[PDB]
Amino acid sequence: MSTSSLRRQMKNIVHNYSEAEIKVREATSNDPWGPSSSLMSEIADLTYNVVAFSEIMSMIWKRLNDHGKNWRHVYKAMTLMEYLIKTGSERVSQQCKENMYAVQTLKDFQYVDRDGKDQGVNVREKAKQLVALLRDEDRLREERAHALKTKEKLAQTA
Ligand SMILES: O=P(O)(O)O[C@@H]1[C@H](O)[C@H](O)[C@@H](OP(=O)(O)O)[C@H](OP(=O)(O)O)[C@H]1O
Repeated sequence: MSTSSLRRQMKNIVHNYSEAEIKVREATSNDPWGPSSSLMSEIADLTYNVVAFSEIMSMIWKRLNDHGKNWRHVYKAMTLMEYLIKTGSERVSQQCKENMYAVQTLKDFQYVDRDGKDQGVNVREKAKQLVALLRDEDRLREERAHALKTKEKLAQTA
């Protein structure tokens, strides 16, 4: 709750995380609500700074390496990546393409919670899609155009 938020912030303070690291953490939290579209736009804007780009990619990597009951860290890190890939600096997709082998290993992520529900299949499902996104240059270009087309329409109508 505000209690998960509180602990998250204390962690931020202890580690002296940057603004970009704080944002990525929030977007990829264990909370059962999705990364907010506007927070995600702020992270996209930060991918054009070399320090913030390094921080963002490093924190995504960390989150992607989580396990078990923290599966939402991994799933949301994939969601964030897909968004950055389509809408941030093109450098994000270049780096993700070069590290495809690591997303590929998530095809075998497993987690069954205490009620016996398979939550890990969510990670496998998303990992397959992200790998299909990265392997296709033409689709990558078409998605980046469509994101700009969206931004352009939201700006002639504002
Ligand atoms: O309660 P525990 O067992 O200590 O486990 C933590 C808990 O799930 C938090 O909700 C989570 O932070 P978020 O809410 O930010 O997802 C945190 O992730 P973190 O270690 O990667 O920050 C965990 O370590």
